[PDB]
Amino acid sequence: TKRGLTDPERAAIIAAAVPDHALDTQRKYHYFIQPRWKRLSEYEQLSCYAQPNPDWIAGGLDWGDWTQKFHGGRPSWGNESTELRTTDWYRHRDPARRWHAPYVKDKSEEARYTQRFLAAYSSEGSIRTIDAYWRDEILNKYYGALLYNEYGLFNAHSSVGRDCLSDTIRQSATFAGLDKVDNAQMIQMERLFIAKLVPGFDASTDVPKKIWTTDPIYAGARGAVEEIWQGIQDWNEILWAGHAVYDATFGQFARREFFQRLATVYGDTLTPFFTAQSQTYFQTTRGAIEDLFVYCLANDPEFGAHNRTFLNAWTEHYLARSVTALKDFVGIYAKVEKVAGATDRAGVSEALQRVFGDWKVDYADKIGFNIDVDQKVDAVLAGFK
Amino acid sequence: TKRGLTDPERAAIIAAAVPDHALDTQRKYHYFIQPRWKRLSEYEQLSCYAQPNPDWIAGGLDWGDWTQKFHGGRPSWGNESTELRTTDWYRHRDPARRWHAPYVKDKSEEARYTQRFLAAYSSEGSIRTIDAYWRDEILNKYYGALLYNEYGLFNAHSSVGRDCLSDTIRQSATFAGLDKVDNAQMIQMERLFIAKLVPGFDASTDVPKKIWTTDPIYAGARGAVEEIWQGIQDWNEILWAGHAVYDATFGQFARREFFQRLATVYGDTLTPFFTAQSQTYFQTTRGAIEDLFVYCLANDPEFGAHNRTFLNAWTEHYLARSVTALKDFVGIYAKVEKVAGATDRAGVSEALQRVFGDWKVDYADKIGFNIDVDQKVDAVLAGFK
Amino acid sequence: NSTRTEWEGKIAKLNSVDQATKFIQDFRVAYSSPFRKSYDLDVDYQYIERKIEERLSVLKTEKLSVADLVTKATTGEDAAAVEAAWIAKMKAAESKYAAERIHIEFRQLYKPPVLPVNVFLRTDAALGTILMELRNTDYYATPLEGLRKERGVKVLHLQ
Amino acid sequence: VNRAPVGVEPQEVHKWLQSFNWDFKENRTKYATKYHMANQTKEQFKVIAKEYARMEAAKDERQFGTLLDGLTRLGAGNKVHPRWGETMKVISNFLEVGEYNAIAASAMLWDSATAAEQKNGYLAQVLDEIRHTHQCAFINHYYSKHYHDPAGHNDARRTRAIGPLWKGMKRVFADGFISGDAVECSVNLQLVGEACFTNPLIVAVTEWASANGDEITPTVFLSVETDELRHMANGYQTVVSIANDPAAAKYLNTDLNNAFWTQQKYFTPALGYLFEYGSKFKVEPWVKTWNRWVYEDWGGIWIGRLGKYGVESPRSLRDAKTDAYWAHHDLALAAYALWPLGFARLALPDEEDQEWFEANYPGWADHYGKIYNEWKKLGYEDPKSGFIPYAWLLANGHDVYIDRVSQVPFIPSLAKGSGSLRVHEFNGKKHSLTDDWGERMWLSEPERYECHNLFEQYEGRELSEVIAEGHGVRSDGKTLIAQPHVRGDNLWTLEDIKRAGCVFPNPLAK
Amino acid sequence: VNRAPVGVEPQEVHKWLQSFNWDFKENRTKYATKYHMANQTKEQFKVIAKEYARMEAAKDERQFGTLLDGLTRLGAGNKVHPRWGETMKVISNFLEVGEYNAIAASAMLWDSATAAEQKNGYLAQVLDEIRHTHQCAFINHYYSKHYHDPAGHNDARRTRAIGPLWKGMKRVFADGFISGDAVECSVNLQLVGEACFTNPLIVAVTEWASANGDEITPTVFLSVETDELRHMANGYQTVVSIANDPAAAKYLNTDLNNAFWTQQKYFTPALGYLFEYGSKFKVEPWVKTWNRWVYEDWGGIWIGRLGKYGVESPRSLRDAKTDAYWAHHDLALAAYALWPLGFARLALPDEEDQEWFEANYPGWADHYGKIYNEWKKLGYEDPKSGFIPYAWLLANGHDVYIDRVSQVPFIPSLAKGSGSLRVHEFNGKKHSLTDDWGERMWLSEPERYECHNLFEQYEGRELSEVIAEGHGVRSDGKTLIAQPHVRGDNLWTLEDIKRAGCVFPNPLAK
Ligand SMILES: [Fe+3]
Ligand SMILES: [Fe+3]
Ligand SMILES: [Fe+3]
Ligand SMILES: [Fe+3]
Repeated sequence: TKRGLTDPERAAIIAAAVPDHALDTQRKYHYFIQPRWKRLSEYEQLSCYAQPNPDWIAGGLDWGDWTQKFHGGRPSWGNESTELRTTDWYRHRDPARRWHAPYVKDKSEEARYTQRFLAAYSSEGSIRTIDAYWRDEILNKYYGALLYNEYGLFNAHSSVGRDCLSDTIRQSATFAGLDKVDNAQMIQMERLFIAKLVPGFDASTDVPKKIWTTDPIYAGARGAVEEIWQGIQDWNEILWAGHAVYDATFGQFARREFFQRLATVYGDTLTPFFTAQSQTYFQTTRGAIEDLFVYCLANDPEFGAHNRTFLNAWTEHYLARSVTALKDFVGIYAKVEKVAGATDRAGVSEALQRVFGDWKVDYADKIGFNIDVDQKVDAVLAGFK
Repeated sequence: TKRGLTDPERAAIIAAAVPDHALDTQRKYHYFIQPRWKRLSEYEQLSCYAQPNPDWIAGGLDWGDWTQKFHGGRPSWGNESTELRTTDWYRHRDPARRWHAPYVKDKSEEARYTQRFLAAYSSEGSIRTIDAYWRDEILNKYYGALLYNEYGLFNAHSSVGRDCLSDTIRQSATFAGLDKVDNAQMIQMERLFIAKLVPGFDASTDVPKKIWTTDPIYAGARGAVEEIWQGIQDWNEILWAGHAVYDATFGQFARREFFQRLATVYGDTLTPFFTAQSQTYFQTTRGAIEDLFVYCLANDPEFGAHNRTFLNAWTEHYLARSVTALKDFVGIYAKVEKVAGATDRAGVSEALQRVFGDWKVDYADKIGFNIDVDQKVDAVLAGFK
Repeated sequence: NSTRTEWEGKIAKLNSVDQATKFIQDFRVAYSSPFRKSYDLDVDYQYIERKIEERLSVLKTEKLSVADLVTKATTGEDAAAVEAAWIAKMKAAESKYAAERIHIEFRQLYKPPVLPVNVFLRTDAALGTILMELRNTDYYATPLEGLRKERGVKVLHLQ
Repeated sequence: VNRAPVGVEPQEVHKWLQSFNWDFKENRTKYATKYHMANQTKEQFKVIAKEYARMEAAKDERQFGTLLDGLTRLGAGNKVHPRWGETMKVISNFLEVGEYNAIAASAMLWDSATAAEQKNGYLAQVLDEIRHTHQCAFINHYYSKHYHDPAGHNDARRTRAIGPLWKGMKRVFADGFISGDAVECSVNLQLVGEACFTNPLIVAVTEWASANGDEITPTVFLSVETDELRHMANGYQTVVSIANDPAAAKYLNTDLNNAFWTQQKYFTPALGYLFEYGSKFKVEPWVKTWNRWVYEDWGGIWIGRLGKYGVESPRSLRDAKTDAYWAHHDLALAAYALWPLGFARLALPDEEDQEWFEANYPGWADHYGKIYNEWKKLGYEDPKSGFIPYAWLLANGHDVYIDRVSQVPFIPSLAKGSGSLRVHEFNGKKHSLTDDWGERMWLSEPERYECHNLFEQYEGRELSEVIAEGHGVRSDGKTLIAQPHVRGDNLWTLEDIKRAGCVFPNPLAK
Repeated sequence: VNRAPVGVEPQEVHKWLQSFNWDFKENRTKYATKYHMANQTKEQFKVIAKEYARMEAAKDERQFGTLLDGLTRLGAGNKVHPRWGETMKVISNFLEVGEYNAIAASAMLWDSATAAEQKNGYLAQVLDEIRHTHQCAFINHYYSKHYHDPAGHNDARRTRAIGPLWKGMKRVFADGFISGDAVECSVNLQLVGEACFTNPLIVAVTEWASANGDEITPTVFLSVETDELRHMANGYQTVVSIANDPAAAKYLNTDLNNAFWTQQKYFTPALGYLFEYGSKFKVEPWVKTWNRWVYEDWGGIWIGRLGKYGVESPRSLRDAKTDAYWAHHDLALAAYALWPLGFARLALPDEEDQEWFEANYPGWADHYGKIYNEWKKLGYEDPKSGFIPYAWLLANGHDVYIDRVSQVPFIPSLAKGSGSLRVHEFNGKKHSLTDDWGERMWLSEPERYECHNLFEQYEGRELSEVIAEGHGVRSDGKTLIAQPHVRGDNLWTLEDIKRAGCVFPNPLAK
């Protein structure tokens, strides 16, 4: 029950035993790690090389085959899980230098500020000026359907976590999955708060479940999410489809355009908070994912096009899937009552053009995918009535 | 250069000198402080009784006259500064138990989340869907005028800080002043960000200064703020006028109704963040101020009505001032282009009725002020064209 | 390593997709499985396997189209045909030793980039489920010496 | 429309903060003043509320996490010398109210500030010193929770009024900063302390606490020094602003001398006692460090930075050092005499302490060491002895008179430092003055100082009754907050004080 | 419309989380499995992402603030016994990869989880173990920055592959959790460790670090234990969920025995060496604490909580304790023999250590103490001696063979514990088996284990060349990462290893 530092004679023995001179000149932690930026970042200092990879895995410091493989001949962490190939799997570095501590800090920030502002909004009673039709129909019915889409993407990342061939990539994927699930929690909590303020509101998830399952509006989104879950085992394919193409088309259009603009122009002020939180989470995830793909795979000095050809094929297939999902989803615009600006066809086409143009300039130009926004937006808008 | 704890013989001497048994049974810090809640709160444990008050100050533990008064006969911290009288000045406790550490934590939260979300919004480029007229005229010209009102309230609290007869009251007043000034900083920073995104926007404060000084719209608000600065020395009067009546009428109506609802229904999404931050800050300040007045002064067992009669007179005068300010301000509604719902007269009257009803049920019923909202809202609306 | 250098060097001559497929196939059969033809190239066989993986991938997508890339094996067999054939073979494999033999040789024959990744992982999952229900059973009951004789292993020193 | 990720910086916000102000006639400083600083005034630190909050919150959590994990895991709260425990008790008790009146005076400054940038700097000062108050209170809280002598920290605020040194600390920090005129308050509340006293005081407290073996204080005090650097910068900027004023050249030097003398007259003996006589392990004699910090690294730099603007160094320093050479020992004798009034427990210097004092202070033995020796041999520690040092002083003809201006205990016969007793009669009330500057200050401004000497406060009041009615009893109800011995055995009881029967005789009334 | 301040709680969000799922046919577990847990499964902890983030962030800052202020102010990084410095070096290096493969295996669990509530619990597990990885890496970082022997921590990941114990730690935590089937992985990755190993391991590390005098580790390890309690609760809940399955009663006990034996076979000797032989100040013999933690407070409670569901205790514990009574000493001899391969610096037990071992372990002297004595007298520490313990072992006829299944170094002639050498021939390759359970496991599943023994990895390779090509040299380029002596004088050089000329002979090839 005595501490070594506090005890007198124990501390004297320790001080007698400790050498007077430092044995190694350099105190730098993992100096051999190549830093992407000018100086070795602390995030790089910890997270990088945390994965023990044998030499037969790209950029593997360790040697020898896996000491215990899966049952059968398949290795535990072999490169057969992925279809893309890179010179080294440790080249990826998150642009935000976001390891566990800053991420959890920022997430506790979101929790604390959301709770405070939510209590303040409840005290002010600003909900009563919201449009009755908007909060009564649109949010309760369909805003709970996007809950299921976010949850579907979240549970989708279950495999990448296990089948990740690197460590920073695994951390980024886990953080993105946490962003998806807590966006879902934000949607559910907003519905609960709205139920708390105004009596008679339906906080149950049965209506969102019916909208997500039996309603044709979200049929394309449901099909895309279900195909994302178990359709493809490849973790690189899962990351690409569920983060760049399908996400930044369908979920980005939905959250940024409809559930934000139509919320604003309908007198809603509670929803923009949650939409902004989801938008920030998506911005961080998109930055990490685009850094991954463009820096490592899309511009690999050796694998080069091989990795790209594959990204082109995946982008084509999942872009078709997301276009079908958007075309099936756009019917909510006819569902909601007509308003000048956003609701009418010209505004919808302009919003689609903006979304597809930013997506193109963000991903397709770097990858090499050739897309013309006109036919895409026309195909999506063909389902609008 | 040797520490007492680490050094062996020094630690041995310390351990020999320290007595074996604790001298006092109770470890509680300031047990004699009467706790408002069931248990002595940690905020109460630190902040309370930090002010040395002689016995001739209500609830004063110390004895003897001030060891060094102002030049002349006026004491440094005499009770002549305030016009209201209470049995004890230490009875006030903030409802949030908000001492310096949680307050600064939450304020750093606001800073960090605002910066992150602001960068994400800049990346998404959602500003381009905003109404051109709205962000071009209303925000740039008049939203910078509310900047000066917030700054005026902030510098107004300069006296209460020095002339406060208690410690928790001083902490609450300082926190409220910090909320006012950083709301002003939020307005200025939002203007700067809008200038950063869209070229050609005017980030200079010259136009807001002209609007605040030479424009008849904000003449009433400017007069009220200027009368608040040096019109009244009494710190209780400053707190009441600048927090309950004038604030929760004029600034509350402005921020909650106009610059929030009209922002939403005009396609704006950046402004609701700052309006929500200001609303939360005002909610905390209002809770603290109403707890102060109602619990200590409005329901003092001894001074009783004396303290109230004074609150009634101050409420009448500053309510007339705030009604005049609102009547002069409402012309911005005719300035902005017509929209159904908020802009038309019926919606404006309903908003005024809501504001005055909540203000009445929050303050006047407890204080005893008799107000009928109909004549008030009619007088304010008479200036609307 | 000299051996690794030589092997990488002889990989450079692989300019034909079918020839590269045959080379990776027989190299896997020779040097990859626990059932092996010769252990002389042990230790260093994993690196050469990765290099030939990369080179075959490079030869892939050079002429191969997207449809074959997504649903056709390199050898020319349909993914669903591979599915059905191997599941049917596993269903008829009553012996655990036969089951492990056929699972390992299937992994030798059709694993990426010979087979598309997704279908390959689905086959692996189904085969692993079958082999777990078929082999994990009664592990404790059979005598150690029973395992020693059934495996065919010959013991040299025991004490 | 650009879409690159753009993050705004506080620099632009601070730049527009200067233009935030708008000008009109009726705006004026609410408090009386003879100086008006320049309407425009730049600040060294580009600080906004958000950046300030982030900077303060990072270090605040850091230090709270350190104190709440490492200190309690090592059990360092109990592993402190009890003498230093009492010393840190009184230090925290006095500095908390010092920083509270600091926020009050800085609020006065911000009220009397025309420049918006200067107003923001003053607001940052206010919040920083509020943090300082709460950190001092938290140090007291942790000492009460973990240290083995909780009583002094438990009733720190309630029993503070009984002590005689409390009036002096009130005069130097509590009423020393808010009572003056707004500019003058600034230098006393800020420059006089930040430069001549607070800057050094901290480093000395950290070093001495490290020597004695308490790691609770250093962290908090270093965190305070972090903000104190910004306080220095703000002081320098506000003195730059107050320059170029025609009235400044007429009164600034006089105000500087006033503030410096008023702060030093009690500051020097107080620390001297709390450091030399309050610790077992001493790193360096207090006279040398006091001289160094107050003069060598304060006067040179500050006169270099201010004399360009027309600032004259106070000439009271030549008398200040002569006073300081024995003022701490004089206050030591006074405090050892008036121990029952104070809350902190005290221990008389030991033989090693006596030889240390004699080696570092020539002539300390023949003046103070015997006095302590006959105090010890007359049952100082023993409760059964029933001996009161004040009674012995009265019997020996050495009677203590506190100053009217500074309210410092002062023995005329037993002091080797400069300064003399002066007794004055004014409208039927006698007044005690101990210094020529204090006498002048009281003479010019009789209405300034009306502090009631504790002697007439307790006239006709038995000492034990005063202690009992002042909540000076322990929690058990039978023993006193303070003790003649640092040891935890034979604690004095109020019945022993009753047996002693000390009665306040009004020494000034004579 | 109500306007009272209403704050939402995570309870409702967690309640709706169960209904978040929607049901359809094609949804299935991606990985191979024979068990399917109940679609509905309650969790002990009502945890959302936001509440989890707040709970983790509070303690995370707390501990970072503590380590960044108090530890560096006290200078406790340098005030540690170098033996314990190397021991914590290897502990952190091994636990970081253990927790990394823990997040991998928990991700597998979450992939193979049907219940949404169970999925959220698994996600919380994943994030918590990510935190654990980063905390271990941060401990290594701080040791590199402050402790006087940075080399072992600087190249911790790069030089880890050279050591022989690294393969065993890989088999127990790295490949022990991800290679199995999803349910089995859960118990090995979670129940087998959390209950029999991780729960106790921590408290022991804190206690022993407190004894030796390093305060850096305890705080982090206690913070880890905080989450480990939630890990226990999640384990218990997921085992409850996996119950009531017809296949569970057929394979769960077998999987439990497999996981327990595979974890203990290397876990016991590893800690035993790292505690008894890695510290100067020992609190309590390792055999007693190992027995207590693994059996008395694990088997009773867990069989009480699981046998109601049809779980049988493994019977390997009767052999496990007999092994454990000398397995740590056997691995001690192996590690002292193979010190040049490892990165950590080691010190041979001293006379006080020898008598402590003999008093606590009867018969330790006549078996190991002399062996260490003739090692010492043959120039073990001296670089000029050019003595290699492996060369002496080869000359003395005692030759070490590592297991094929567990990859633990094993000496047959010099081991007093149970277990025997077994050599097997299969398709032209010889295999070394050290235990009957391991032999059975290898026999049934030859394709399971293909780990390459380091002996054939380094066959034909000089030891100094292996060290140089493995980055086992120091930063200067002339000395080795590991040293035969804990002292900081006469560090061995690679030229001394070249003079020794040790060549790996393929002991299994015989
Ligand atoms: Fe301060
Ligand atoms: Fe200061
Ligand atoms: Fe863990
Ligand atoms: Fe765990």
